Amino acid sequence: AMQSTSNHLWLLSDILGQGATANVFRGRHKKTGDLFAIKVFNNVQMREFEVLKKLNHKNIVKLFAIEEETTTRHKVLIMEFCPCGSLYTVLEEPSNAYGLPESEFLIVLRDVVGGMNHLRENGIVHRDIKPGNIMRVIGEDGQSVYKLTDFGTEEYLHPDMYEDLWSIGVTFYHAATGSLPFRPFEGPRRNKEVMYKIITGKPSGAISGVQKAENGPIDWSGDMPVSCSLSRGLQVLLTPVLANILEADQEKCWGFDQFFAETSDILHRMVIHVFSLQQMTAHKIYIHSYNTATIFHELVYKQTKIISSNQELIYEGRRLVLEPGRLAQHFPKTTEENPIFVVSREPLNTIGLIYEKISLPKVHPRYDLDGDASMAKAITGVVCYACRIASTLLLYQELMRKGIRWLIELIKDDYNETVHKKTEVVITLDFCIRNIEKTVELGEISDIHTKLLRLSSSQGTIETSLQDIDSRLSPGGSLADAWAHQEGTHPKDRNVEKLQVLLNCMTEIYYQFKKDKAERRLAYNEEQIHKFDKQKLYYHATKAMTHFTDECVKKYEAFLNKSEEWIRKMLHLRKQLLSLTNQCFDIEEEVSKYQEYTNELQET
Ligand SMILES: Nc1nc2oc3ccc(C4CCC(F)(F)CC4)cc3c(=O)c2cc1C(=O)O
Repeated sequence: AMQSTSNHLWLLSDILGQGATANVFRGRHKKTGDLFAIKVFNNVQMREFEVLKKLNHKNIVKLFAIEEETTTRHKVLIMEFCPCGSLYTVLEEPSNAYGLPESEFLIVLRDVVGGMNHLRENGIVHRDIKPGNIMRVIGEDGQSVYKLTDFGTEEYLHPDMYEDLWSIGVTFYHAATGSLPFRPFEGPRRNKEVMYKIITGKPSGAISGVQKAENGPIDWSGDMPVSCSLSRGLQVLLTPVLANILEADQEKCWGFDQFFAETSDILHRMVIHVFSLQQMTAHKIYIHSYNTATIFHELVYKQTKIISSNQELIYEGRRLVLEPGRLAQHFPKTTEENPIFVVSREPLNTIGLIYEKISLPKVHPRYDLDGDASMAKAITGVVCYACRIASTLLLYQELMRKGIRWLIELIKDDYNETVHKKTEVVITLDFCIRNIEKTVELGEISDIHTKLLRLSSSQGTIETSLQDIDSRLSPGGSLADAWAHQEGTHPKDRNVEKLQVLLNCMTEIYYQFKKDKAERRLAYNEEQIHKFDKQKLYYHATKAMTHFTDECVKKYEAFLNKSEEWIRKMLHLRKQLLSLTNQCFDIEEEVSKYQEYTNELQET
């Protein structure tokens, strides 16, 4: 049994969304077979609907046609089908439990801004903008395309409306943290009066408010949480956009013009991957393609506290000199796995990766379909976070090995250039100390030898202290990079995939418990499968956390502690080689004062 139209038909079982106004079924066309989103209302229109047909934009669900159902003669809207679901469906997946991927987050902000801007050009106010109103379609290139459609909700209401840019800030915060900005203890339900008190608390610059105890305080914060998977350079640019659109004061609200301007400023910036080799931290510099390298070094300082003049950059196994006027679009293309390593002559503290240390929540024995579903969602998102951090720690070590194996070659290049200047001074020394012996009033020559022999003696001390450094940059010479290959984790250990196997099992059990919650009750047979897999959900999470801490973190902290020592020994050798090379330049000119002095007397 199902309803039909002159051109479309849909099964009642293939129901998509169920709302107060209407329900949307997944239907097909009678003549083509193409899938459409059919909207059948349960219960002026002929004009406001045809004006929504001509609305053609990439970030707007196309309203194809308006037809009348056969049996009930109900107005039916034929809308574009979005097989991936809504943004809320995307945020329900455990991989996005603590925030969307950074690239996926930029697609959301681009489509949402690009969609409402087209709606403002036509003059349509959305009133309610939530992840449920933002559909997801896969584009012809494989990247997601987000669209608006339903043009509210309790959690996304303005404080004055609780009694337009507000719900947009709550959506972006939810998409970036994987959680809501203003959450009471027992959730926005019976603590609804607390939720209103949280919004009327208007801390202006702060964007979050977590009541971690029943009827307790409200933990405010102006920055994003540590679990946020966005880069630190993106949080710096995203925080002021939200804080200025999350306060009830229309006097202090931004409006769409300043909002669209500052958001367009973020999307027009290219990414330059920079890995602080001495701090063992990866960064992303959001810089416009027309900015100079001077502003680039400014952003590197604001993210690493490294002075611009001391920033020495490495790329693809060679040094990199950035001209202060070289535009950012002419920089070499960088990835997360091939960045621009930054090193400095000043000593830098070795920090590593900073992440939120979360433990497994306890599993309850109560057979509750809703409880087991909400429990399986949180515990699977925790393993996704630990699986995310594990791959980030592996990347940090692999980036560390390349940056160290490169930096030793860059130092061996500085050593070989010192040898070139040494051979220039040795050749000049010999051809001037012996050209005097050939010609050889006594004080004018004896003073030279007491000075030439002092040069050849101090020049030789450079040679001995140089071949010592050549012995230090040799294999096993108290500075080899062999320990990096024998300390932390490696892709050969396959630790990220060992955690990803247990993650898929936990996600399948989660998706099954998500189906088991839709069914109001289960049969005795299906009930014990739900209980048996609920116990396997704990054994999988316990096996993952054990392998994560007792292998991934221990090897990482052993590699990090070994890295902090090798950095000191490397900074010490760089100061010696620099002094020894400066001791070759000042004596290169000291032999320039004597090569022309007495060797060229005056006589007619
Ligand atoms: N045009 C629209 N297309 C829509 O396609 C959809 C396609 C698939 C799904 C499922 C959602 C939850 C799940 F079952 F677990 C996995 C897939 C939902 C929708 C949907 O909700 C929708 C709404 C509209 C609208 O305009 O409201």
